[PDB]
Amino acid sequence: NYCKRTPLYIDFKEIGWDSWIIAPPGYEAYECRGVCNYPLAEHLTPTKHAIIQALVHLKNSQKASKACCVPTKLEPISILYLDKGVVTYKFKYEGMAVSECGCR
Amino acid sequence: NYCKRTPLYIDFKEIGWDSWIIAPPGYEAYECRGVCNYPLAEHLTPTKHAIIQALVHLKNSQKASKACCVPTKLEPISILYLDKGVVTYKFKYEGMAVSECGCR
Amino acid sequence: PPEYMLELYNKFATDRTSMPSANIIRSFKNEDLFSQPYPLLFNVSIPHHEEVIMAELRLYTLDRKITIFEVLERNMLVLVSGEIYGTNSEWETFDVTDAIRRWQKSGSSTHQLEVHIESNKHNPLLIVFSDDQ
Amino acid sequence: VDPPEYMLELYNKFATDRTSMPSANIIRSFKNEDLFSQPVSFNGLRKYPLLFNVSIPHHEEVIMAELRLYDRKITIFEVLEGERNMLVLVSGEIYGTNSEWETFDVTDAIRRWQKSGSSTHQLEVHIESNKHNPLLIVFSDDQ
Ligand SMILES: *[C@@H]1O[C@H](CO)[C@@H](O)[C@H](O)[C@H]1NC(C)=O
Ligand SMILES: *[C@@H]1O[C@H](CO)[C@@H](O)[C@H](O)[C@H]1NC(C)=O
Repeated sequence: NYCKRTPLYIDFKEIGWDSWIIAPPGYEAYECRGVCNYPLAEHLTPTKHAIIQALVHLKNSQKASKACCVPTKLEPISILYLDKGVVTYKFKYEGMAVSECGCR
Repeated sequence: NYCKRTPLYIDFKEIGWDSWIIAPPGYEAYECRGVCNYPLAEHLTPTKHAIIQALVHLKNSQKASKACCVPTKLEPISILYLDKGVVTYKFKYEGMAVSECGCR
Repeated sequence: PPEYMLELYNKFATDRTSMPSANIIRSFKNEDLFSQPYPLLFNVSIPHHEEVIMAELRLYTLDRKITIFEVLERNMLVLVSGEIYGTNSEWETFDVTDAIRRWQKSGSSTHQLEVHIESNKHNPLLIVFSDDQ
Repeated sequence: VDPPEYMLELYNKFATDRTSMPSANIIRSFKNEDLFSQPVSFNGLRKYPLLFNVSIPHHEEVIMAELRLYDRKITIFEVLEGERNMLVLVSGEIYGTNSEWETFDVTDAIRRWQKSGSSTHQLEVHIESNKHNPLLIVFSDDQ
């Protein structure tokens, strides 16, 4: 359906990142799934360019692609890991979880 | 091929925006076309979430979609237009043209 | 499409050596053209969060002193008054920034002025330069 | 035990108790690398050396730095290199009742090491009348 945030759990052993990440074993990162057809609702915080590109695609679908449903705001998580051999802990490891999706 | 900026001229009469936009009649807005397969090059400014989402999709597909090629930085253009009936001119009407693409 | 606003777009699109002092430039028209000498009337409306940088009143003249008042009801309030030159003068601008700034603070959006001279698509218009914060 | 139990305890402290957060965004634990030296102990005074492979990026605002050790007065030196030069980093006092781990403020010395090159630094601990390895903690923000 529409562009919205959907659940998505990432286990660090599945992607091989457990080699340098001590804790946690995983976290809920979510993802943005959906379509961005004109008109774009304002809750998706659509940019001016995303509005026009979606409008040009509505008339001529081969002149321009359609706006994509991507994360627009990311949240950090606490991570204990090994950085170059030193045990490092970041309380806010930025860019890990999705909090807001939107059309861009 | 890779995620990159492709040309795109937008004529305001084609999309019906010539009703309120006085000048210009159009402009080059560009767009972002391409794919974001792991690994994501650093010139695409990939977020940590875009890196992991592309990595989990590389190993286990259908668990997560692929990172999308969207504009990451937008530029303004000078626009003379009608705002609620008054002749308005903005030297920087923000968010109109693409300057940098990337994976998100 | 006033010639001034069109000429302002073409000025800053070709001469990239300079840019406007403000981001937003609005030009309000005079709606009292059914008169002969003369009064003026403007339908000004500007958001309150915008900082009015400057306001210019553009008049068309065919060395004397010109005074500009704000009608109130006659408790006339002087806004600006200078001695213009008559050497084939065409368009003359006068700073009415402070008058617009208190007009920006609520009040009736409709305003009426009057220009006095001392002993046609040239309809005068009022231009407001404002920044958006 | 590859992750020190302190760094593991820090993670569990702030994950369970979300009413508090670290004073800095980035916390590093530098282990001592001199595990073969024996403390010399005259009757009334004990001294032993330490080593640390410290490397803090120059674009980080170092907030705090604690040296974790263990009526006694402790003095912590830094040997800069007879021509050896011993600089007192902190002269603190402790209590004698089941103190277990005692912390010492060596933040000034760490900011000094950040402005200079990433090198190995050698310390000495003076006290007067495996898993317990002293470790140096460095708090810093990503400015
Ligand atoms: C420890 O310091 C040495 C130089 O004395 C350096 O080569 C090495 O990279 C450091 N340790 C680690 C884990 O990087
Ligand atoms: C002129 O001002 C009035 C308020 O007195 C307003 O209702 C009207 O919409 C304005 N004119 C235009 C063209 O907007």
